Amino acid sequence: MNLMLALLTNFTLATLLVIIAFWLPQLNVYSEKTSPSARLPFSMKFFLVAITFLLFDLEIALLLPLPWASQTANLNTMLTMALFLIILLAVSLAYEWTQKGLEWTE
Amino acid sequence: MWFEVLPGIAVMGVCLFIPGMATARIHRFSNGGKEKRVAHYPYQWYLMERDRRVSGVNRSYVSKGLENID
Amino acid sequence: AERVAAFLKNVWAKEPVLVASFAIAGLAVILPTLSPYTKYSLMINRATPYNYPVPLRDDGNMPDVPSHPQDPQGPSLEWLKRL
Amino acid sequence: TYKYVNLREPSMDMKSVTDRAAQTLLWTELIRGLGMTLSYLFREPATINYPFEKGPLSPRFRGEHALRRY
Amino acid sequence: MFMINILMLIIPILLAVAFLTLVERKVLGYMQLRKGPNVVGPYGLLQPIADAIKLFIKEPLRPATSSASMFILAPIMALGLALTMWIPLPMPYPLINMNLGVLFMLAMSSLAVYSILWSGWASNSKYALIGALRAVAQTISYEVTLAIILLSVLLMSGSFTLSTLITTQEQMWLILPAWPLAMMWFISTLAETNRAPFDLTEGESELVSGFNVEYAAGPFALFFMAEYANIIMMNIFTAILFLGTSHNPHMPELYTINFTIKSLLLTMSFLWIRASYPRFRYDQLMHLLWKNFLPLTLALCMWHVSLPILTSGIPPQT
Amino acid sequence: SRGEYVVAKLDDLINWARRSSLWPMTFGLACCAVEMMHMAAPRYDMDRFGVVFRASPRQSDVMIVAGTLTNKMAPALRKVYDQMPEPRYVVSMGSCANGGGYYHYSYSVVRGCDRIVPVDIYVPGCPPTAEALLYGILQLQKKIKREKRLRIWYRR
Amino acid sequence: MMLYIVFILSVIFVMGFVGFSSKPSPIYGGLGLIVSGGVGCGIVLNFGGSFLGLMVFLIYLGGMMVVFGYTTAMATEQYPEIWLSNKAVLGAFVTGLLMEFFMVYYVLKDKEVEVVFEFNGLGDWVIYDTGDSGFFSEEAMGIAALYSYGTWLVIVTGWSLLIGVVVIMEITRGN
Ligand SMILES: CCCCCCCCCCCCCCCCCC(=O)OC[C@H](COP(=O)(O)OCCN)OC(=O)CCCCCCCCCCCCCCCCC
Ligand SMILES: CCCCCCCCCCCCCCCCCC(=O)OC[C@H](COP(=O)(O)OCCN)OC(=O)CCCCCCCCCCCCCCCCC
Ligand SMILES: CCCCCCCCCCCCO[C@@H]1O[C@H](CO)[C@@H](O[C@H]2O[C@H](CO)[C@@H](O)[C@H](O)[C@H]2O)[C@H](O)[C@H]1O
Ligand code: SF4
Repeated sequence: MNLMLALLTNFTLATLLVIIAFWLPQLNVYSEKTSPSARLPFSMKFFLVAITFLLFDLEIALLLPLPWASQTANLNTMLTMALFLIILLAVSLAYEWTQKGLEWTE
Repeated sequence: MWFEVLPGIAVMGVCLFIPGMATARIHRFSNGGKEKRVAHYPYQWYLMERDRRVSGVNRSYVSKGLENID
Repeated sequence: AERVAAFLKNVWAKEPVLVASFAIAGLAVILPTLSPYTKYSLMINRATPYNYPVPLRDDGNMPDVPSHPQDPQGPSLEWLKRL
Repeated sequence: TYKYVNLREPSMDMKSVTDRAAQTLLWTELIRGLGMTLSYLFREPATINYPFEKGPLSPRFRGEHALRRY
Repeated sequence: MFMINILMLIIPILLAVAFLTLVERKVLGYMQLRKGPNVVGPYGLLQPIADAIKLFIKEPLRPATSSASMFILAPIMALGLALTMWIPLPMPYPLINMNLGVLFMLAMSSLAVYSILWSGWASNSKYALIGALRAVAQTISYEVTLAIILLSVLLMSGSFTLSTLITTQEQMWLILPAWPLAMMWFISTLAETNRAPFDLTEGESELVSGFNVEYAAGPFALFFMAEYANIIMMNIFTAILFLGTSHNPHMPELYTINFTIKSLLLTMSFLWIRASYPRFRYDQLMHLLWKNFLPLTLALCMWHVSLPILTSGIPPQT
Repeated sequence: SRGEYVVAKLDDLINWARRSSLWPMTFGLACCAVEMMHMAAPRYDMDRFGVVFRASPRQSDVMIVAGTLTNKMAPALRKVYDQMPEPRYVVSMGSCANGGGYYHYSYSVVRGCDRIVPVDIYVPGCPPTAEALLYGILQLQKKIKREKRLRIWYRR
Repeated sequence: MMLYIVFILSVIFVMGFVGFSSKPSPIYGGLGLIVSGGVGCGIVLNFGGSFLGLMVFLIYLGGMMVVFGYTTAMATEQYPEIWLSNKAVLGAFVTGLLMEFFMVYYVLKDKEVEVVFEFNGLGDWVIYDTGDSGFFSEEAMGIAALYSYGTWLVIVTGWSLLIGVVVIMEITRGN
């Protein structure tokens, strides 16, 4: 219950601050002003950094249980598979690195 | 001089100190002068529920000792 | 050799971050197989009692199973106290 | 007469290569820059308390015009 | 009683943010051989109040937003998440004692990138959106090292419970066994919060950095408060993670005093760094993450998985 | 507990906040911008008055016109002024911005920035000293202190 | 009413789904999915899946959905049509909430409805387990076992992620 109350309170206050931040200036009654999809074009590089983040982020999901995994009796198996995951994460980086997937020059 | 920066830092320090001090004091106020019980695992929660029954007042932080033995 | 030592010199001059990264990773993969205290990690994990130790029905011929927890028989944690 | 501002070839022995590796990994030259800004923090600032204090001028200063008399 | 506890956390947070703005200007001032605010209130102690009133009665900016709902959602999300990051922090006792508190903080911070994305979408400007996307790419890139570094330290702590980090450092600060991870952690927090030398949203290389360019934005104050609340929170998290304070159950206030000092000093170091260095180029800070921190962080993760096993120092699970 | 009293004290509060937190947008056009930079420099430290050095035009409350305004530049200056959120003030710094100065008779120069935007303070000099500009900024603060927006509203 | 927290959350879960399934502009479609994901995590938490719930926030919301919104901005939408300002989008949205409302009506009133499967409306709490007093989280123990029991799973999952990096670089090179 407490966590729900905390989240409700935090986002309730944030909401009130936002609306009063938008209403309080209307007290001034400032004068009227009367004076002012598709590609972006998007670079492929900015798409590829986002995708690389995602795939690296998925591999991090598999590594999060490591603190618990170290409590097992089969430590040799656990350590072998833990290093296997991190190494494949390094191999993903090495492949990206050596095919110029990490460059910003056009 | 550089020590005229301290008054603003002192205000920051007091503001950051309050949440930690408040939580500790409110916890002891609400749990009979003791630390709020930590129940991260079912076994700990199971004992806390048992204490709430054993207390006779429906509060897990009311402890019954050998006075209840007979 | 000396060709090998020269190559290690060029990377240590140009890519010290990667040299450190491969050195640290290499130790991570090698030292566990060489360490004598690795065996204790397995023993300690097996000495942690998460579950109740269900008693055995005493048929009458289990000499090495203690009848009471403080009897001499059964696995000891003397090695752990000293470690 | 002229001097070169940037024409030094770094030495390539262990002692020197490892000194540069330490700088790269341990950020030593970056830490040095922090030392300089920390030293300034403890210096008296140069700010005068205008308008109670005024920047120095000289008799030649050219300001607002005026017509004079005998 | 709990409702009092929440307000005794939220309100002081907003006051610390207010007066951090004064501390930043005075610390930056003295490192620049000047004073900073010392006229509005004694030693400038009223300057945060004058700025706050001034900003809230200022006229709202033009042009109009492209999406009203996203325009309003972004500041709510930024500030709502910023305050939420504080609820599991043990100081020494948390408001909410979570068994997975460290994971909660990772998860909530990964959601902070949405306010950047939504405010770029609601800016009604093609160039402002491109600026938001560069900021997002920076944020998520450095989230990778924060997660992996955090995982490496927890292999010495043994759980995801924030208050277990206190027990882990009862004898010694984790910065000694893990100073290489602390170095990269501290820089990642700078880059994560878009702080100098990683403050490219406030830099000179953005398509919208031109002074005469305009796009829908604001309110400025609410976004600013959210950002500075995260600066303090990250430095509080950094202290707990690497500079653990001893906790005496009978004198919790001593923990809080010592813990507050360490957080303040770390926060002041953010100001120290902003005064000392030039700004990274966008491609150079990407290179710093992907080609320096990440290879070394993966290697140190391998090391910290192996080290407890080979030394027989695996921490407890509970 | 009259409405005149409350309106009077509320005016003082908002006036205090606005003058105590003046964020300038410096339009550094020519030489006068150098003296403006010496007003931010350590000796005078404009930031100590609450006047932040470099503020974006989106959050600025005052535009300082520091230099010659040419015809080719006049449209861009008016555009920045129109985009400033209110309340907004203009300080004209130096002879060129005040009335054309040395270049008053040029075919390419606007003869005073007050042909383009309304000006609140005129700072004379070529250039005004950093202290002269600071004097002018403090003069603007007192002009803001004298404002009576809420008193006038109450008597409408 | 707090005793039906799971059911109430699952109603919001469906409403969010009707949100993005009526397919408004992709910008608001992502918003419906983000809310559904957050509610989805909430349902999993109330069954004792704390780690699983937080994975949704960290990986599904903080990872996958961030990338969706990133891609939407660059390649798809820059400004959206007003939500529910289109005939088909609004008609689909109204249709979904009517179906949800009637399912909720009959399940609560008759305490049971039947569509393909038989559903009981007593309350999701009635099926819970009545014995819990271990000194650990069973969910965490099962996930931790990935590295001891699940060697084969790690290999194929690890290989697929590596191949994903390779494949996506191939696809996007353009030559
Ligand atoms: C017994 C064996 C046990 C096994 C473990 C052994 C490990 C020890 C040996 C490894 C040492 C690891 C050091 C960890 C730091 C990471 C090093 C690093 O990546 O820095 C290099 C990086 C790039 O450097 P650059 O020269 O630009 O280019 C090189 C690439 N071509 O450049 C940088 O990152 C510079 C930093 C950029 C940011 C500058 C602004 C911040 C500077 C001020 C920070 C002050 C210190 C902060 C400390 C905080 C601590 C809480
Ligand atoms: C807001 C301000 C708050 C402060 C209040 C006042 C207290 C001040 C305390 C701050 C201390 C730092 C300030 C002094 C730094 C300046 C000293 C210096 O300049 O040393 C430079 C030295 C030489 O560098 P260099 O010339 O390049 O030589 C290279 C080959 N010899 O370079 C070096 O030798 C560097 C050696 C250290 C390298 C360490 C690398 C980083 C490791 C991170 C560990 C962080 C541990 C401390 C974190 C805090 C926890 C206690
Ligand atoms: C109860 C608390 C209520 C909230 C109160 C919030 C008060 C905010 C006071 C801010 C004080 C000024 O602080 C200063 O502001 C300017 C923004 O103009 C920042 O300036 C920075 O961002 C802007 C863009 O946003 C850049 O144009 C500028 O180059 C950069 O330096 C400074 O980094 C900051 O140090
Ligand atoms: S007024 Fe004088 S100093 Fe200023 S821009 Fe004109 S010529 Fe230069």
